Amino acid sequence: SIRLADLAQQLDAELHGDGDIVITGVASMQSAQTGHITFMVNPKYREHLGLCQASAVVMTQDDLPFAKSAALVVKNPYLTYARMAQILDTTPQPAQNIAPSAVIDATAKLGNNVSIGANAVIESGVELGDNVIIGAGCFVGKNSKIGAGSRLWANVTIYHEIQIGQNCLIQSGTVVGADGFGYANDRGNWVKIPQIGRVIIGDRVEIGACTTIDRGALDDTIIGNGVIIDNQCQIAANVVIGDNTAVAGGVIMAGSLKIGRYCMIGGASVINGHMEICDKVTVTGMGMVMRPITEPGVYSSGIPLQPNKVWRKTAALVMNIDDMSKRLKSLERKVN
Amino acid sequence: SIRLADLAQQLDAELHGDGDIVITGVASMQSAQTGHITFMVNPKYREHLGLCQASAVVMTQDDLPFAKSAALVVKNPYLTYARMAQILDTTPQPAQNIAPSAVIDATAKLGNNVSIGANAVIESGVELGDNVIIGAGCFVGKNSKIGAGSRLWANVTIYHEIQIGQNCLIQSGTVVGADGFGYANDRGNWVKIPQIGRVIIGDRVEIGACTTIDRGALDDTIIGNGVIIDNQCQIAANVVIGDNTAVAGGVIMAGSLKIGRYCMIGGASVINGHMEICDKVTVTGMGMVMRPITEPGVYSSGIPLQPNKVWRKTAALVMNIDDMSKRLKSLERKVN
Amino acid sequence: HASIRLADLAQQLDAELHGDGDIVITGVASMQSAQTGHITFMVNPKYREHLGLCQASAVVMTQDDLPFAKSAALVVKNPYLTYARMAQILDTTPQPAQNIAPSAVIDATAKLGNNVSIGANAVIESGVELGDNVIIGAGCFVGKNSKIGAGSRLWANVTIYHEIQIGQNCLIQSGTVVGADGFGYANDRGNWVKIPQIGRVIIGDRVEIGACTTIDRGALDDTIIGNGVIIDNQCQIAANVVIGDNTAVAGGVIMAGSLKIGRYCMIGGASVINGHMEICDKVTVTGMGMVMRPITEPGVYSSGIPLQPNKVWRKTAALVMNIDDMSKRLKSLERKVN
Amino acid sequence: MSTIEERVKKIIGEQLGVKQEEVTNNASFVEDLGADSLDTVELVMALEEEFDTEIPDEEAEKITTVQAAIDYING
Amino acid sequence: STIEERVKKIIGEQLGVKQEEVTNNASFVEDLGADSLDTVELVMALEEEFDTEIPDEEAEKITTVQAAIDYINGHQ
Amino acid sequence: MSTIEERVKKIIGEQLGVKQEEVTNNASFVEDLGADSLDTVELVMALEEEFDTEIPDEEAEKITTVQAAIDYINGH
Ligand SMILES: *P(=O)(O)OCC(C)(C)[C@H](O)C(=O)NCCC(=O)NCCSC(=O)C[C@H](O)CCCCCCCCCCC
Ligand SMILES: *P(=O)(O)OCC(C)(C)[C@H](O)C(=O)NCCC(=O)NCCSC(=O)C[C@H](O)CCCCCCCCCCC
Ligand SMILES: *P(=O)(O)OCC(C)(C)[C@H](O)C(=O)NCCC(=O)NCCSC(=O)C[C@H](O)CCCCCCCCCCC
Ligand SMILES: [Cl-]
Repeated sequence: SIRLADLAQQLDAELHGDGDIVITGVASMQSAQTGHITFMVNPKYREHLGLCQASAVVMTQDDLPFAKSAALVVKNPYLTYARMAQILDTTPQPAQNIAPSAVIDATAKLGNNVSIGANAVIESGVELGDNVIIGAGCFVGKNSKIGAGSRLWANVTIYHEIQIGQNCLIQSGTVVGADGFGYANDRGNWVKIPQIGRVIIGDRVEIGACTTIDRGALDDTIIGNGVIIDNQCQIAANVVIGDNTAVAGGVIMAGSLKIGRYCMIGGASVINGHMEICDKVTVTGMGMVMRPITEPGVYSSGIPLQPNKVWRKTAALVMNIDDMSKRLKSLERKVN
Repeated sequence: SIRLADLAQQLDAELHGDGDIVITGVASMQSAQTGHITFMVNPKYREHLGLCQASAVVMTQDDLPFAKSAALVVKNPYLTYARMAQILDTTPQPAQNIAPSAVIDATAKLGNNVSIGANAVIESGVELGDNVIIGAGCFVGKNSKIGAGSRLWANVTIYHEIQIGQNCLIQSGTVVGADGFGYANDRGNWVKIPQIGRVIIGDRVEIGACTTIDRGALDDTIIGNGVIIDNQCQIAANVVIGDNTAVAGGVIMAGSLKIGRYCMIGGASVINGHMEICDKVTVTGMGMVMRPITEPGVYSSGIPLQPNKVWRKTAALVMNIDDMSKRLKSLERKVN
Repeated sequence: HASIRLADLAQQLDAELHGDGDIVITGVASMQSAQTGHITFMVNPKYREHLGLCQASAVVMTQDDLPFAKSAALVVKNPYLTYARMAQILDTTPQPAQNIAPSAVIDATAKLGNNVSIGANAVIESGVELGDNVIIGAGCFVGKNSKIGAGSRLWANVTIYHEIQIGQNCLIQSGTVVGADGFGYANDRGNWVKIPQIGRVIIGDRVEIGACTTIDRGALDDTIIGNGVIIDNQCQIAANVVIGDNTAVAGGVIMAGSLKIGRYCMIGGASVINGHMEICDKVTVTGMGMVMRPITEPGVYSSGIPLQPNKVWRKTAALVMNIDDMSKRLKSLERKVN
Repeated sequence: MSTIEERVKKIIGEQLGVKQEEVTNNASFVEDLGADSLDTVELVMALEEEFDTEIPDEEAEKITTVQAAIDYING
Repeated sequence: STIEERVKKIIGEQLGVKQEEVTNNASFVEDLGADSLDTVELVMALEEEFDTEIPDEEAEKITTVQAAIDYINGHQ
Repeated sequence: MSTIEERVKKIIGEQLGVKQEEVTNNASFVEDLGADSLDTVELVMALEEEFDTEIPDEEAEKITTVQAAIDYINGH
């Protein structure tokens, strides 16, 4: 709960309306009621302000003539939404101080104000920085290090010799530092290659749920500062991801891929290994990334849905495209 | 075990043969022996029935003439198979009793006949309805509510403020309620958007293993009654799934997708967000769902496997289809 | 901290040592990171000119590489396989657990063989049998009557359901679930009705499974994983899949139910495989394969159209979707010309 | 050298990976011969090349059985 | 019946909008909800109806209704 | 105006995206010029277009170097 005026100043936003309005939380435009602040990003919805029951709306200067309530004026409403949602966040912490059911090795080294949830297991040689929070049921493996302010939700698995930077956040079911898929073939038999590299995660990295990040074979898997990784992703051994890159859900990356800075990898993409993708590349969803990308820009693949009856003929024709090609050449020749 | 006549009654099946036969379990038509009941749905296996060693076979009225054992005659053998396997289910429960090693907050509310497995962690304000069963190692977050008869297998993670209906079932490794993938871009830096919406799961919902269903940003992610979801699915923030829809394994959905009732989404499909799929739509496997679907029916995408050497030529010709298109136009001219 | 004389290591690797046998090797490292005391290896001849840069105490290589060597060299026929062996000899990986944790919950009916270790807060159900030298990591769950053979190991937070069988010397990474219900449901006028999955999962010997993989139990008969199979992360192996010996499945593969895969296959990552059908021995499917149909002959098979610049792709997509029209105009022109 | 029945049945057998006992005249491709979603379409293409003809989509959708295939080819 | 009207019809049919939304100043993307394949498809539609071939460099400059009309007019 | 050798090397260069100074007669498409399995197929197709020829695959699998590409066209 906060007064609109205080909220505006903390948001460094221009107050337009009764500053004594009490804001109790954030809500969507369609759901907002009195006590709620909301925001508008698209000018398509200016009419909808006339139907919105929020006590306040975050908008731009050109939106203000359309306002029907108190307003906060800023250059970037969506970034302002992010900040005010942080101010008014209702999300609890994964844990509150140290649980008596936690199993913590005597050689673990804890900073100040560390929290550790029920039944979490902390191995030997582990170091947890100040204000670190380990959720219920986690495992943190031998000699791993977790930087100050970092937090793990319930049931996250961290293997041994892993390094996590400051202020990171990892959601449940995620596994960091499992063995890379490393095997040599001996006349058809697979022979295991121990993966003795690590994973190094920078500062302010956020990783979603049920994502797996493998440790490197010899050198390390590396996740740069400010990277965001969604759910269900596979980041294979020795992948390197540049600062501030975003990876949407269900992405599968092959080993030894290097991705540059400020990339956006669309969900469900599949990325070949032992190759590089430069800075400022966007791959749209379900992208089949077979080759390196040397120039920034947007790249795509995939043939989208069709009615089943249509698709059947489409697929059959594509599979015989070489015969179409020949019939074409044979026809060009006949004409000329 | 059960007398065949007593089973036939419970299955509302018309019995042909000895009702005093003792049935001990269900088995496949090729594995069945004395004391087992099996079923036939494909009429091709009619002349095979002499080979089957089951004590009884569920089949249709049209199949009856080929019967070579006691026969249960019904309209829908497969549905009848489901019911009789339920009657003869050998599957144990995730837990019985409340485990001494479970950690249960003092403010949690438990109904009658609740079971909670070893080392499960139940947060403050949690409500568990009658006959709820929580598997070993589960986490159920603050203020979440699980309706009567619902069951969680081991190592399921439920976040805070989650609501689950009655008679639901969730397999191991599934994470319900993690933060949706919400970030605002600040000049290339990502700024976290707290996800303060929830997940609302209806009655009779079944969810597979290692599936992730994210909580909404402001409004809720909603799973309708009678929905079934397979393993490894990603259900993004603010997805709404209509009643009785089925989602096969490995499906990836973007945020704010609305899916109607009675849909079937084939495994490994990828579905774009901020759009709607109407009722009664089927998407076949590996579907690339880029656009809204406004009419019921079956929809498909994808070009299937070919021998690698054939595939190389196919891919090269497709990637250069524009040139092929142009060569076609010019040739259409040269004979006009 | 391993410490081994290079001559003793060469002997164990059946390598021909060119250089000082008294050199003390303490571990394996990459060419770029190796220090004094490290051994490394080289497979690509492109790295021959790089050898001078390398600080390793020894390099595993072939006879043809030898004239380029600038350090003690171990000559073998297969440097990559030799790397695997020497990595194992000098492995630093810890164990998932040692001894039996007091916080573990172990049913009194569970049978434990010799030298079994069980991590903190792991849960072992009734009737479970764990063979000699089995290691169960922290926070695992092992379900009723399940059997895990000698030398097998689970990392932390693995889930094994009831009636599961796992052979000897297997390894399963964290977050993997073995034996969940297959996706089995009968439709009754639009309502799904659950079909209990009372088959099992039978895993052979020397099987390695990655993290967050799910292997469902069979509906009636069993899901079966052959000996020596390797499975990577985030795979879905559906009910009643059968995978033949020594097959490899890379990351994120989705397999439909009742699929049968033969021996010595290589299934590329992110492939999707239809069910109730069969893939024969010695088939390779490249990455992102859309495996719709049975494969009856050994060889390599592929699908997919790779990335293009977005502007280009838009035109490619539109043209492919309109390919029937193209086919008709082509036929139209053929009959006109003739 | 083969009669039309023998030719048509041979094409179907090759496409559906079935034997010549299976290939009765009453046989439906999907029900009896286990064809998939692309097989019928591709089978229709197999006929257009073997017979050096051109089957209109209008006509093509009625070929679902062995006898219907043979019947079109006799024309 | 005119070029302006035939163009405006195809656009609406293509983008699923009413003939009154198709203002001359309307942007396909910003006003008419066109997606990544919509404009390519629209261009293909116009090429067929008006019997012309539009080069890729002009096509990427046809982002509005009037620009489309202007192009067809100038090309027969 | 351009020799056969020049035309072949120009296409190898544009297809593999390498500097003409790297297109050495001894260079292997894969090991030296970094061609993937699709690249070599696209390379052959481009050669067929430039010289208006057809390459039977049994010959095409023999085209793995700069010299081999020239030799096929050459009859050398
Ligand atoms: P046009 O813009 O040039 O091309 C149209 C396409 C390619 C369909 C489109 O632009 C696109 O790629 N859209 C979405 C890409 C993406 O990753 N969207 C998700 C944003 S984040 C969010 O939704 C959170 C959620 O958890 C994400 C999980 C994975 C989302 C799956 C991606 C779906 C891609 C659609 C393929 C047709
Ligand atoms: P035709 O019918 O018009 O089209 C042919 C195709 C598209 C191949 C076919 O109809 C199809 O879509 N088959 C299966 C789709 C599906 O989701 N099947 C799963 C049933 S449930 C099951 O097997 C349990 C398992 O847990 C599911 C895991 C996901 C597997 C998805 C495989 C998709 C195969 C498509 C082509 C490679
Ligand atoms: P050409 O050789 O005939 O065809 C070109 C292709 C098909 C691209 C090529 O030959 C190929 O398949 N190379 C192998 C790619 C591969 O599978 N790399 C991964 C090997 S093991 C690995 O890194 C372990 C990791 O943990 C999981 C792997 C993830 C899946 C890899 C995706 C495949 C990329 C295909 C095109 C986008
Ligand atoms: Cl996937």
